[PDB]
Amino acid sequence: QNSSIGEICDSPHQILDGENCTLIDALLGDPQCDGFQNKKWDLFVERSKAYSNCYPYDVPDYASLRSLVASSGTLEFKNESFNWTGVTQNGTSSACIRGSSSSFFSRLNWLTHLNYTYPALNVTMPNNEQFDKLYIWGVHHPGTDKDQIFLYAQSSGRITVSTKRSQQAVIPNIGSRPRIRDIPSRISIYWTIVKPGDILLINSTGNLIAPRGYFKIRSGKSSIMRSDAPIGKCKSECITPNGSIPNDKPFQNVNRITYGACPRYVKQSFHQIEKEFSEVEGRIQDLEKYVEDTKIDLWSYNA
Amino acid sequence: QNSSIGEICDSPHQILDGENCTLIDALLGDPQCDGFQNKKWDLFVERSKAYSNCYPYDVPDYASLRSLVASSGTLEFKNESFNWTGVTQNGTSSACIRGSSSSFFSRLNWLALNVTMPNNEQFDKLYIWGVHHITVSTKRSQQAVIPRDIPSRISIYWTIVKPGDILLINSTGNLIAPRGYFKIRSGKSSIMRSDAPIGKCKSECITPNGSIPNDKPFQNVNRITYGACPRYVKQSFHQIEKEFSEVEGRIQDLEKYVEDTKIDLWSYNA
Amino acid sequence: QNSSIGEICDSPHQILDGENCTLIDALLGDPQCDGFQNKKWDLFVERSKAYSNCYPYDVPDYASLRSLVASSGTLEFKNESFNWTGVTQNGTSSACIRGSSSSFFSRLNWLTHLNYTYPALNVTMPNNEQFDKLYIWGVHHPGTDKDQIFLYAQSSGRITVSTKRSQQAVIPNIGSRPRIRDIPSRISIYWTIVKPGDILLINSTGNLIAPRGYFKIRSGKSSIMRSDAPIGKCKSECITPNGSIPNDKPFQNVNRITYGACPRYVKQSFHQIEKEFSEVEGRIQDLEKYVEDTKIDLWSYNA
Amino acid sequence: VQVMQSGAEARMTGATVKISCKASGYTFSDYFLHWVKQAPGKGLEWMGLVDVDNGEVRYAEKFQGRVTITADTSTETAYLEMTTVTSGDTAVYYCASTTPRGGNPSVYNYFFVDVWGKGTTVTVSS
Amino acid sequence: LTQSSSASASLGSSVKLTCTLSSGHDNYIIAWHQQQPGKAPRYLMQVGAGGTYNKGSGVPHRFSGSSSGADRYLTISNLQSDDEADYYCETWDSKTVFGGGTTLTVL
Ligand SMILES: *[C@@H]1O[C@H](CO)[C@@H](O[C@@H]2O[C@H](CO)[C@@H](O[C@@H]3O[C@H](CO[C@H]4O[C@H](CO)[C@@H](O)[C@H](O)[C@@H]4O)[C@@H](O)[C@H](O[C@H]4O[C@H](CO)[C@@H](O)[C@H](O)[C@@H]4O[C@H]4O[C@H](CO)[C@@H](O)[C@H](O)[C@@H]4O[C@H]4O[C@H](CO)[C@@H](O)[C@H](O)[C@@H]4O)[C@@H]3O)[C@H](O)[C@H]2NC(C)=O)[C@H](O)[C@H]1NC(C)=O
Ligand SMILES: *[C@@H]1O[C@H](CO)[C@@H](O[C@@H]2O[C@H](CO)[C@@H](O[C@@H]3O[C@H](CO)[C@@H](O)[C@H](O)[C@@H]3O)[C@H](O)[C@H]2NC(C)=O)[C@H](O)[C@H]1NC(C)=O
Ligand SMILES: *[C@@H]1O[C@H](CO)[C@@H](O[C@@H]2O[C@H](CO)[C@@H](O[C@@H]3O[C@H](CO)[C@@H](O)[C@H](O)[C@@H]3O)[C@H](O)[C@H]2NC(C)=O)[C@H](O)[C@H]1NC(C)=O
Ligand SMILES: *[C@@H]1O[C@H](CO)[C@@H](O[C@@H]2O[C@H](CO)[C@@H](O)[C@H](O)[C@H]2NC(C)=O)[C@H](O)[C@H]1NC(C)=O
Ligand SMILES: *[C@@H]1O[C@H](CO)[C@@H](O[C@@H]2O[C@H](CO)[C@@H](O)[C@H](O)[C@H]2NC(C)=O)[C@H](O)[C@H]1NC(C)=O
Ligand SMILES: *[C@@H]1O[C@H](CO)[C@@H](O[C@@H]2O[C@H](CO)[C@@H](O)[C@H](O)[C@H]2NC(C)=O)[C@H](O)[C@H]1NC(C)=O
Ligand SMILES: *[C@@H]1O[C@H](CO)[C@@H](O[C@@H]2O[C@H](CO)[C@@H](O)[C@H](O)[C@H]2NC(C)=O)[C@H](O)[C@H]1NC(C)=O
Ligand SMILES: *[C@@H]1O[C@H](CO)[C@@H](O[C@@H]2O[C@H](CO)[C@@H](O)[C@H](O)[C@H]2NC(C)=O)[C@H](O)[C@H]1NC(C)=O
Ligand SMILES: *[C@@H]1O[C@H](CO)[C@@H](O[C@@H]2O[C@H](CO)[C@@H](O)[C@H](O)[C@H]2NC(C)=O)[C@H](O)[C@H]1NC(C)=O
Ligand SMILES: *[C@@H]1O[C@H](CO)[C@@H](O[C@@H]2O[C@H](CO)[C@@H](O)[C@H](O)[C@H]2NC(C)=O)[C@H](O)[C@H]1NC(C)=O
Ligand SMILES: *[C@@H]1O[C@H](CO)[C@@H](O[C@@H]2O[C@H](CO)[C@@H](O)[C@H](O)[C@H]2NC(C)=O)[C@H](O)[C@H]1NC(C)=O
Ligand SMILES: *[C@@H]1O[C@H](CO)[C@@H](O[C@@H]2O[C@H](CO)[C@@H](O)[C@H](O)[C@H]2NC(C)=O)[C@H](O)[C@H]1NC(C)=O
Ligand SMILES: *[C@@H]1O[C@H](CO)[C@@H](O[C@@H]2O[C@H](CO)[C@@H](O)[C@H](O)[C@H]2NC(C)=O)[C@H](O)[C@H]1NC(C)=O
Ligand SMILES: *[C@@H]1O[C@H](CO)[C@@H](O[C@@H]2O[C@H](CO)[C@@H](O)[C@H](O)[C@H]2NC(C)=O)[C@H](O)[C@H]1NC(C)=O
Ligand SMILES: *[C@@H]1O[C@H](CO)[C@@H](O[C@@H]2O[C@H](CO)[C@@H](O)[C@H](O)[C@H]2NC(C)=O)[C@H](O)[C@H]1NC(C)=O
Ligand SMILES: *[C@@H]1O[C@H](CO)[C@@H](O)[C@H](O)[C@H]1NC(C)=O
Ligand SMILES: *[C@@H]1O[C@H](CO)[C@@H](O)[C@H](O)[C@H]1NC(C)=O
Ligand SMILES: *[C@@H]1O[C@H](CO)[C@@H](O)[C@H](O)[C@H]1NC(C)=O
Ligand SMILES: *[C@@H]1O[C@H](CO)[C@@H](O)[C@H](O)[C@H]1NC(C)=O
Ligand SMILES: *[C@@H]1O[C@H](CO)[C@@H](O)[C@H](O)[C@H]1NC(C)=O
Ligand SMILES: *[C@@H]1O[C@H](CO)[C@@H](O)[C@H](O)[C@H]1NC(C)=O
Ligand SMILES: *[C@@H]1O[C@H](CO)[C@@H](O)[C@H](O)[C@H]1NC(C)=O
Ligand SMILES: *[C@@H]1O[C@H](CO)[C@@H](O)[C@H](O)[C@H]1NC(C)=O
Repeated sequence: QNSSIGEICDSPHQILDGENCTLIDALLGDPQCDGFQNKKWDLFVERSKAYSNCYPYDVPDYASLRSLVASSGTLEFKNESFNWTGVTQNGTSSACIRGSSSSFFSRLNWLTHLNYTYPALNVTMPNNEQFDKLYIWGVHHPGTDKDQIFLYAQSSGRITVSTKRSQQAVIPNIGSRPRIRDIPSRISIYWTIVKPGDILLINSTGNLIAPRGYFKIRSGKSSIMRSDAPIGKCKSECITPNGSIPNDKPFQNVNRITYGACPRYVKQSFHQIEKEFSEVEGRIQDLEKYVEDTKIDLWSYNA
Repeated sequence: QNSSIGEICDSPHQILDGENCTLIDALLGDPQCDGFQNKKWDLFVERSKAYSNCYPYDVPDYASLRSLVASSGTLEFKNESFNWTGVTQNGTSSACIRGSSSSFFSRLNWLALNVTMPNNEQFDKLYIWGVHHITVSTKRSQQAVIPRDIPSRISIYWTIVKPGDILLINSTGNLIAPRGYFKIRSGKSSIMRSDAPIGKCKSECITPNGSIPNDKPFQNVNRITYGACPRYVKQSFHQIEKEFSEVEGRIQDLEKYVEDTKIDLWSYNA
Repeated sequence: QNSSIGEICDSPHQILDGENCTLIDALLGDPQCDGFQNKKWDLFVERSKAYSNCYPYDVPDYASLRSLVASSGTLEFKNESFNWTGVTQNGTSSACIRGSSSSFFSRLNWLTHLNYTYPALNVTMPNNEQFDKLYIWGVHHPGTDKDQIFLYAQSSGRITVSTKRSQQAVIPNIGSRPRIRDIPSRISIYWTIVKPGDILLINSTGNLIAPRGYFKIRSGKSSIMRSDAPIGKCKSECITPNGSIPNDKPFQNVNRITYGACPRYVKQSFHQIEKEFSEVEGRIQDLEKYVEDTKIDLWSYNA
Repeated sequence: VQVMQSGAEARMTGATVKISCKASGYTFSDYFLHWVKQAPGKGLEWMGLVDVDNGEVRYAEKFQGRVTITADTSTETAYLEMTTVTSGDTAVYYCASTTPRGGNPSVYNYFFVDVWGKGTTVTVSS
Repeated sequence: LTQSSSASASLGSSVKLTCTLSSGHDNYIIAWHQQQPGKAPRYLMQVGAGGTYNKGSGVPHRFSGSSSGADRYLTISNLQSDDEADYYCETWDSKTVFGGGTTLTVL
C-alpha cells in the first residue's frame, strides 16, 4: 500500500480538529479557541499553521506534558474552591484579548498583589475522589525588577507545590527576554498529579500563577497527530498525516506515524512516541529515533 | 508454557526475601530491616505490601539509584573514618524507633564543613548521603543541592568515585553525612517485585507469578523474567522496568514502546 | 567477516583524527590542538589516550553536546562583534600555555571587570541569516569568594541567556572542587541554538565566559568515534574500533559500534547512539544498553 | 607564608651585584614577585615585577634597560643583578610576594603585594 | 596615587591618613603598607571605591579603612607607645605606583 486517501476521516475514531490552537494552547484556555473547552477526542490533530496569541509562555519538559495530555484524551475540567484570600485574582494582560477586552488564560488564575501586599500562600486541597487528578500551574517571569515590584510588591519570589509523595519547587528568574508579541516577559507552566488519597499543598511567598481547578486524567486510548490534511467522511480505521489508510495490505509506505488498527511502515517501495522533530536536543532524541529506525529496519527485513 | 508453578525458590539463585523492605530501605539501614545489613543477593524480591517504617524520604532519580543498587548485588558497607569534627553527630528523630529507643538510619548520620575521602582502594566505590529539608564534588563533576506526621522530608543523593579519586564534602548545614562506602561491583544480580511464597524447587527460571520450567522454548505468563529463559509472545540478567505505578512522560513512553516492539517482534518470530 | 584489516582507512569517508584532543576540546579551542580550528570531517575518531591541558572544565549533560557537535561534522566558526563595552576582554589563563605565553580557549572570551566595575551586560545578537547557528558560552566557578570578588567586583554572580524560543539561566556556586592539574576551580560549558529569524540576548550581572562568535550547525551524515586503531590508506568504507571491515559477508562479529553501510552484528560466529560507557549514570544507560541487546538478539535469531 | 632574601655583601664602584629571593610558601608556583628600590631617606620606587611561573618580567620607566631581572622557575627563585653599580645605589631592594593566580586571568587586583621580604642592604664603597 | 603630609597625635587619640587618585580615575582600589624605620615593611590593608575594604591574613582589627569618592582613607582606632611608622599606598597593577609615603610621629 503506497497511496493515501487524502483526508482524515472522522469515523469511527472521534477526531478533534485543532484549527488554530495546539494541544497546550487549548489546555491553557487560549481565548482564540474557547470552543475547545471541555471537549473530548480520540485523536487530536494539530495543523501546521498553529500559533499563539495570549501571553508568551514556555513549558519545561514540554514534550512530556504534551504527550501526557494527549494520551489523557479528556479536557474535562472542574472549577474548585481554592482559598486565594488576601490577594487579588484575575490578572489581565493586553495580549490576551477576548471580545476586544483585556483578559488572560481561561484555565489559569494570575494572582497579583492586593493593597501593595502579597501574603505568603499556604493552601491545601485533598483528593477525596475515586480518580487520579491533575493540576496545571505556572510561574511568572517579569522582564524587570521594577515590573516585579509592580506586580507582587516583593522581589523575593519563590514557590513550591508538594504532595504526600514528593515536592517540586521553582525559582522565578527576574530578567529581560526578547520582546515577542510586544511583551518582554515569560511564563513557565508546570504540572502535578494527585492520586486519590493524596493532598496537594500550594506554598508560595509570591510570583505564582494558580490553577482554577483540576483536569480528569485517564488511561485514554487517544493520541496526538500533526497534519494539515482536511477532515473527511470515510470509515477506515487507520489514520496518517497524509490521510486515512485502508487495510488492504499489511505493509505501507505513506508515513511512519500511525494510529489504530493499521498496516506497518516498510522502507521498501495506539498512543505512540513522537517520530518527527524540528529541533535537536541530543541523546534522548537520538535514542528514540534509533529505536524507530531499528523497528523499521527489522520490519523491512520481515517483508 | 502457559502457566506458573506459583512459588519462588532460592535455587540456584541466592534469592533475598524482602518480606517488608524496599531495596532502598535496607540500603539506608532501616531499623526494621536490620537483618539485611551487609547482605549479598542474586535477586531482590519486593513484596507489594512493602512499606517504609520511619522518617519520610524522597529520592530524586529514584529509578536510576534503585536499578544501580539492585544490579550491584552487594550491601557491603565500610565504616569510613570521616572527620566530623566541629559538628554534632548522631541526630535522631521520633519516627525511627529501634529497640524501644529513638534512633535513625544506620547507614547515614544526621549532623562550613570541607572534608575529603580519597579512594585509595583499587575498586570503584559508591557513597550515599542526604540533604534535610551543600556541594559534594569529585574529580569528574560536582553535585550541588540547595535545601508520617513529619512535614520535613529527607532527600537522598549518591555519588560514585573511581579508584584514585577524591570525594569532597563542602557545606554549611542540613547535611545528612554518609558513614562510609558501599562496595559496588558488576554482577548478574537483579531486582523483581512479587508476592509469590518461597519454596524449595530447583528450576532456574523465575517470574513474579512464580518459578517457570525451562522445558518449553516460549512463555506467556509474564513479560518480566530473569535469567536465560523462555521469552514472552502474544499468543497462548538485568534490564529496564516494565511495570509502572505512575505516569512520567517521554522516557516512560519510550521504555513502554521498546518493550511493545520487542513483544510484537518475538510474537511474530514464534 | 570475523577479522579486520586493523586500521581506519581514510577513504571514502574523510577521517579527522584527534591525536591528543577530544572533539569537545577542539571545539572549545584548546591551544594544544589549534590545528583543529575550522576543520571539517565525516568521522571524528578519538584516541583513548586523549587528555585536556587548558582550564579544567566540565560540561553539564556532556553526552548530548558531544553528540550534537559530532553530528554537526563542521567546526567552521564566524567571529561576531559582540558589544562588550563596560568590561575587559581577553582573560588569559596560565594553564593554557599557547606559544610560550599564558592564554585561554581560542573560541571563548573570559570577561573580567573594567575600572573595577562589571556593569550588568544586556547584549543582543539577532540572527538575520538563512541558517541555524549555534552559540557556546560558559560559567566559571571560582574556588573561593576571594577569587570571585577579585574577578567580577561582586559576589552574587548569575546569568540568563534567552532566545525568542526558550530561556536558559545559570547560577554559579563558590567552592573548591578537588584539585585537578593544580587548579581547584571549574568551568561549565553550555550551548544555545538560534534559529533563523531568532534573537539571542545575554543578560548577566557577572561571571560569564562570553562567546567570540557562532558555529555553523548543519544537518549531516557525520558521526563520532572512540578507538585506538591506526589510520590506514585502503578504500573499505566501513569503520570499526578494531579497524575496517569490507562487506564480504552480510554479518560480522568484530564490534557492535560501526559507521557506514556495514554488516550487522550477531551473537553467533550513519550516526548512532553510544554502545560503550565508562561510568554508571542510571535508567537511561540501562535503556540504551537494553535496546542494543534486543537488536543483537533479534538479528542473531534472524540469521 | 614566608619570604626571605639572600644575605648581601659590600661591592666596589663599577662592579656587579646579585640579590636572591624565594617565598615557596604558596601552593601554586604561579605568583608574582616584585622588586622595589629604597634608598635611605627616600620612598618606595618600583622597578619591576617577575612572574615566577613563566618568563614574564616587567619594568618601570626609570629602570628599563639599565637593570636586568631574572627568575629560575625550576627552583622557584628570583634573582636581580645590575651592571656597573654606582655609589648611590647603596640601598635596600625589597621583593614582595603576590597572591597566587591559580589559573585566573590576572586582573588588576592580582598584581597587589601582600607579603614583604626581610630586606637586604646593598652597600657600594668608593 | 598622590602622597600626603606627615601626621602626629598624642597617645590614646585617633589619627587618619589619606591617599588620593587623579581626575582620570575614580573607582581604582588602593592598598596600605606599613614600614617601620630600620625594619622590613608589612602589608596591612586594601581599600575599595564603594566604602568597603578587604583584609589580608594577620592584619590587625585596630586599623579601619574608608573612602569618600576619588580619595581613600585609613583610620587608626587607637595608637599608643612606639607604634608610629611610615605608610604607603599602591594604586595600580601595571606599575606598583607608590605615593611617597606618610610619616607618623608621637608628641
Ligand atoms: C577544602 O579542602 C581541600 C582538601 O583538603 C583543600 O584543597 C587542598 O588545598 C591544598 C592547599 O591549600 C592543596 O595542597 C597543595 O596541593 C598541591 C597538589 O599536590 C598534588 O600534586 C603534586 C604534583 O603532582 C604532587 O606532588 C602531590 O603529591 C599531589 O598529588 C601541591 O603542589 C602542594 O604542595 C606544595 O606546597 C607545600 C607548601 O606547604 C609544600 O610543602 C610542598 O612541597 C609543595 O611545594 C611545591 O609546590 C608549590 C606549588 O607548586 C611550590 O610553590 C613550592 O615551592 C614547591 O615546589 C617547588 O619545589 C619543588 C621541589 O623542589 C619543585 O619540584 C618545584 O618545581 C618548585 O621549585 C600542596 O600540597 C591540596 O592538594 C588540596 N587538596 C585537594 C584534594 O584538592 C581546599 O583548599 C579547602 N578549601 C578551603 C576554602 O579551605
Ligand atoms: C536589552 O536590550 C534589548 C535590545 O536592545 C532590549 O530589547 C528591546 O526593547 C525595546 C523596548 O523599547 C523594544 O522596542 C519596542 O518593541 C516593540 C516591537 O514590536 C514596539 O512595540 C516598540 O516600538 C518598541 O520599539 C525592542 O523590540 C526590544 N528589542 C529586541 C527584543 O531586540 C531590552 O529591553 C534590553 N533590556 C533591558 C533590561 O534594558
Ligand atoms: C499549611 O497548611 C496545612 C493545611 O492546613 C498545614 O498542615 C496541617 O497541619 C496540621 C497541624 O496544624 C496537621 O494536623 C495534625 O496532623 C496529624 C496527622 O497525623 C495529627 O497528629 C494531629 O492530630 C494534627 O491533626 C495536618 O495533618 C496538616 N496537614 C497535612 C495534610 O498533613 C500546615 O501546617 C500549614 N503550614 C504552616 C507553615 O502553617
Ligand atoms: C484562526 O487563524 C486564522 C488565520 O490563520 C484567523 O483568520 C483571520 O481572522 C481575522 C479576524 O479574526 C481576519 O481579519 C483575517 O483576515 C483572517 N485571516 C485569514 C488568513 O483568513 C481566524 O480568525 C482564527 N480563528 C479563530 C477562531 O481565532
Ligand atoms: C475571577 O474571575 C472568575 C471567572 O469569571 C470568577 O469566578 C467565577 O465566579 C462566578 C460567580 O460566582 C461563577 O459563576 C463562575 O463559575 C466562576 N468562574 C471561575 C472560572 O471560577 C471570580 O469570581 C473572579 N474573581 C474576582 C476576585 O474577581
Ligand atoms: C511557604 O509558605 C510559608 C508560609 O506559609 C512561607 O513562610 C514565610 O516566608 C516569608 C518569606 O521568607 C516570611 O516573611 C514569613 O515570616 C514566613 N512565615 C512563617 C510562618 O514562617 C515560606 O517561605 C514558603 N516557602 C516557599 C518555598 O515558598
Ligand atoms: C506524508 O507527509 C509527510 C510529511 O509531510 C511527507 O514527508 C515529507 O517528504 C518530503 C519528500 O521526501 C520531504 O521533503 C519532507 O521533508 C517530508 N516531511 C517531513 C515532515 O518529514 C511524506 O512524503 C508524505 N507521504 C507521501 C506518501 O506522500
Ligand atoms: C512485616 O510487617 C507486618 C505488618 O505490616 C508484620 O505482621 C504483623 O506482625 C505482628 C507481630 O510483629 C502481628 O501481631 C500482626 O498481626 C502482623 N500483621 C499481619 C497483617 O500479618 C510482620 O511481622 C512483619 N515482618 C517482619 C519480619 O518484621
Ligand atoms: C554516634 O553513634 C555511633 C554508633 O553508635 C558511634 O560510632 C560507633 O562507635 C563504636 C565505639 O567505638 C564502634 O564500635 C562502632 O562501630 C561505631 N559505629 C559507627 C557506625 O561508626 C559514634 O561514636 C557516635 N558518635 C558520637 C559523637 O557520639
Ligand atoms: C565550603 O566550605 C568553605 C570553607 O571551606 C565555605 O566558604 C565560606 O563561605 C562563606 C560564605 O560565602 C564565607 O563567608 C566564608 O569566609 C568562607 N570560608 C572560608 C574558609 O573561605 C563554603 O561556603 C562551603 N560551601 C558551602 C556550599 O557551604
Ligand atoms: C501473572 O501475574 C501478572 C501480574 O498480576 C498477570 O498479568 C496480568 O494479566 C491480566 C489478565 O490477563 C492482564 O489484564 C494484566 O494486564 C496483566 N498485568 C500486567 C502488569 O501486564 C498474569 O496474568 C499472571 N499470570 C498467571 C499465569 O497467573
Ligand atoms: C600527545 O601527547 C604526548 C604526551 O602526552 C606526546 O608525546 C611526547 O612527545 C614529545 C615530542 O613531541 C616527546 O619528547 C615526549 O617524550 C613524548 N612523551 C611521551 C610520554 O611519550 C605526543 O607527541 C603528543 N602528540 C601530539 C600529536 O601532539
Ligand atoms: C581580544 O583579542 C582578540 C583576538 O585577538 C582581538 O580581536 C581581534 O583583533 C584583530 C586585530 O584587529 C582582528 O584581526 C581579529 O579579527 C579580531 N578577532 C576577533 C575574534 O574579533 C580583540 O581586539 C582583543 N580585544 C582587546 C580589548 O584587546
Ligand atoms: C539583566 O540586566 C539588567 C540590566 O539593567 C539587570 O538589572 C539591574 O540589576 C542590578 C542588580 O540586581 C540592579 O542593581 C539594577 O538596578 C538593575 N537595573 C535596572 C534598570 O533595574 C538585571 O538584574 C539582569 N538580570 C540578570 C538575571 O542578569
Ligand atoms: C574488538 O575490540 C573490542 C574492544 O577492545 C573487543 O571487545 C572486547 O573483548 C574483550 C575480550 O573478549 C571483552 O572482555 C570485552 O568486554 C569486549 N569489549 C566490548 C566493549 O564488547 C573485541 O574482542 C575485539 N574484537 C576482535 C575481533 O579483535
Ligand atoms: C466553571 O465556571 C465556568 C465559568 O467560568 C462555568 O461556565 C462552568 O460551568 C463551571 N464549571 C463547573 C464544573 O462548575
Ligand atoms: C482561607 O484563608 C484565610 C486567610 O489566610 C484564612 O483565614 C481562612 O481560615 C482560610 N479558610 C479555609 C477554609 O482554609
Ligand atoms: C489599604 O492600605 C491602606 C493604607 O496603606 C489602608 O488605609 C486601607 O484601608 C487598606 N485597604 C484594604 C482593603 O486593605
Ligand atoms: C560498622 O559499625 C557498626 C556499629 O555501628 C558495626 O556493627 C559494623 O560491624 C561495622 N562495620 C564493619 C564493616 O566492621
Ligand atoms: C580532623 O579535623 C580536625 C579539625 O580541623 C583536625 O585537627 C584533625 O587533624 C583532622 N584529622 C584528620 C585525620 O584529618
Ligand atoms: C577570527 O578571529 C581570529 C582571532 O580571534 C582570527 O585568527 C581569524 O582569522 C578570524 N577569522 C577570519 C575569517 O578572519
Ligand atoms: C554598544 O554599546 C554602546 C554603549 O551602550 C552603544 O553606544 C553602542 O551604540 C552599541 N553598539 C551597537 C552596535 O549596538
Ligand atoms: C576608566 O574610566 C575613565 C573615565 O571615567 C576612562 O578614562 C578610563 O580609560 C577607564 N579605564 C580604563 C582602564 O579604560
